Amino acid sequence: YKLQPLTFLLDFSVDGYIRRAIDCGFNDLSQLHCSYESFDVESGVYSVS
Amino acid sequence: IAFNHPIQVDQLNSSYFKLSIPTNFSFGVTQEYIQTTIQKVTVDCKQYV
Repeated sequence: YKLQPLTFLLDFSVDGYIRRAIDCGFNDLSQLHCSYESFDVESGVYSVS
Repeated sequence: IAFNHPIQVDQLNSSYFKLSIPTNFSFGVTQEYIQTTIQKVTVDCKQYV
């Protein structure tokens, strides 16, 4: 798989290992996660680019 | 400039008192606005900028 410069939302566990991630540019939903920097966003109607 | 003086009703010194009372009804007037709500605007970031 190719690599390229992206922004991700990384979840570090207590032992410092990454077990969850999100890439902001895929699924308006994931843009919405990268904003708010959370894996849980409250329900609502959100404007998206 | 000239500011009109309001109805003057003199004050007796006897036990009587002098009063001034209306003659007509003349109902109705124009009234103010409360501006309860404001327009809601959302900006699409990464599109304007």
